[PDB]
Amino acid sequence: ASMDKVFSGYYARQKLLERSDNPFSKGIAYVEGKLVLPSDARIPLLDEGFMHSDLTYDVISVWDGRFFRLDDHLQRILESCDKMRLKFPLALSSVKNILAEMVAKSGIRDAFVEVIVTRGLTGVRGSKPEDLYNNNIYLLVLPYIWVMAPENQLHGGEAIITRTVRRTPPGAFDPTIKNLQWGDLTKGLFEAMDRGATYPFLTDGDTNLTEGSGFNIVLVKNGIIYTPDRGVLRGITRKSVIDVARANSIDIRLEVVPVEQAYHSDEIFMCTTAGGIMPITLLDGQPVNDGQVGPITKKIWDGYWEMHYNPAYSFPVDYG
Amino acid sequence: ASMDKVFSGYYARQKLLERSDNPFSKGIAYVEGKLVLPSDARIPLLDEGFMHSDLTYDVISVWDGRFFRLDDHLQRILESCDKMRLKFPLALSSVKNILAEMVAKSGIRDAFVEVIVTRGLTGVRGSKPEDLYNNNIYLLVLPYIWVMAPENQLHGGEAIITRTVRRTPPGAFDPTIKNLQWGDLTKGLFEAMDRGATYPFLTDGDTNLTEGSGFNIVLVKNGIIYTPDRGVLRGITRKSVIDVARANSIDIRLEVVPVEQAYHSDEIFMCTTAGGIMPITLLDGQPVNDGQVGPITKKIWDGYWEMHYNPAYSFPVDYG
Ligand SMILES: Cc1ncc(COP(=O)(O)O)c(CNc2cccc(C(=O)O)c2)c1O
Ligand SMILES: Cc1ncc(COP(=O)(O)O)c(CNc2cccc(C(=O)O)c2)c1O
Ligand code: NA
Repeated sequence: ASMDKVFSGYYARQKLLERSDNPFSKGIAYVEGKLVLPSDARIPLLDEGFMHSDLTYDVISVWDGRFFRLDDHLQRILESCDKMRLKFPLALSSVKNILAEMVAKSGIRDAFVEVIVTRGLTGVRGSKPEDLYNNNIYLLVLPYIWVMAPENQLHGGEAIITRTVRRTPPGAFDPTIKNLQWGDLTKGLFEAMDRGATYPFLTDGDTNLTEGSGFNIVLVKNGIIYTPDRGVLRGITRKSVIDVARANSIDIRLEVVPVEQAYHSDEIFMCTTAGGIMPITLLDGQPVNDGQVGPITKKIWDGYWEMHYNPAYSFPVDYG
Repeated sequence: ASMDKVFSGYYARQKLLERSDNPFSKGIAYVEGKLVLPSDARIPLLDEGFMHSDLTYDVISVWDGRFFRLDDHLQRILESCDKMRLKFPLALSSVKNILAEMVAKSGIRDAFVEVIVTRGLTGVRGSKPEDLYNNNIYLLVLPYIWVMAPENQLHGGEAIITRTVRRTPPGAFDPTIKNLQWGDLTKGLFEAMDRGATYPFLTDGDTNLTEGSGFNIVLVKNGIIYTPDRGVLRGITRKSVIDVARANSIDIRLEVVPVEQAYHSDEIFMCTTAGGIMPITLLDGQPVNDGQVGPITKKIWDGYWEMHYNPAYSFPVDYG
């Protein structure tokens, strides 16, 4: 729509949500068949999701009461489960119905929605017959989380190329399997803090860019968009960027992206479900190009948010 | 020490434990200052130890009523906490007393003891360092767990050098920080199963051996012991192996160990807190040397178990 419009709508819905007396206005979780407040939600200590981070997950947004690309996210987590040798425990029809019920019960119009699938009590129940405790699922709905707050998207944020950490390589863990084994990404966040920046861009250690702590990385040079094609999550936001680029006849290249290229970029942005299209205007303490949010970034930002109202990519939740 | 002495004592103590009606005879945990049955124990869904596996841990054994090298393990977890910017949340003297008291209450004489320290309820992303020191602790005591059961230790087990996975590199996560981000190790276990073996030995992808799924790797060739010096946990069992080798004037080399050397070894064993000294007599489906448990492995095994009764390395729990 326009930075102003998208954000003003959000802030108006937030004012209403903050005045709600519904206890679920702060969020709602599904654990062991029960709906509970997130602060009250408790998972088994012996769950392998905790004991060995033996899990996959996914995160979907609701924006202005409309789920965005829920089907794409659920297909991705099904693929993640297959790669992990996990069985996704709920039929997709029913997980969609339960999530929509949870969102409706909360009254939250702008939501962060997390789905976690773990290997359950497989470790402690080895001797036991195969049953429902071999794969566990947890669902969480919270007010929308911003990796870059709206006010900061206006002028862009500050990134570093990490030098104390590199991305877990695919031979150690396939990064197309969304996962919570964030040891590298967490370290990256601390390195950024130490260096006076916010957003860590991790390399593969072999001179190319990968991704960061909750986002994919996109470079813009001479009217062409570039984003890494290996070593990263195949982001649904990135998928949407590709859709917008193609609709605008902007060439977009999924390929290996050398670290060097970031230092000459015309524009840089990050992309994620938790915040959308997030400009980067400082890199390693120096301006990206002129230090301004660039025109291609703005076109992608606008097209991205317009997609949230397109019925091919979204549907409205029934708040009753 | 003596294979049949050590194991016969264990089986006798087990028979007695299995007769008990003490509620905690199957284990006991300590969660939010409260004691809890392991199957009842719960952690907050929002704990960052779950949400981003943002934690370190350690595992200690009790053998025949005696804690083994508890001080070394607690020193290691303090070091791990320092490296992760976690503040270990209880005095070390309190944790030692609580763990001994848990063991006493359970009546378990041969125990697996786990200590987990997580980031807590506030995640690193978007936070200031000063808001990240309210860190959580979880303690767990279970009947002793065997990475290799006693009957199998008599003849040795079956390993593979993994080809579908390699160890998370130190640049992605420091392997001297004991952690539960087991994506590689878990995959290794599946690879071993697929290939008809049990124990995965992960390389660093750069042609050297690292460690496996809960153990360090030790090779023996021409009377000399070899074990990797980087890319791995500095195991307390490995430290005990070095103590026993020195006491026996057996040369031990901590150095880079090429994958190739495993194929020519006179003997191979794994070492871990959960089972001790565990011979490997088949590698990639072929015998290790003559396929028998070797004489140096046996000398290490004997000395290891002897250390469990040495007051320099152990102390008795007071069961009342
Ligand atoms: C490593 C990584 N890479 C890329 C993305 C972007 O993927 P999507 O475009 O499909 O969302 C992510 C997204 N991961 C994610 C999404 C939303 C919130 C948070 C959080 O840490 O608060 C993390 C991620 O964690
Ligand atoms: C990766 C790794 N490397 C080496 C060791 C051996 O370290 P110690 O000699 O200090 O124990 C470990 C040990 N880790 C460990 C120990 C006991 C049980 C389990 C389990 O998850 O069942 C894991 C480990 O997990
Ligand atoms: Na389940």
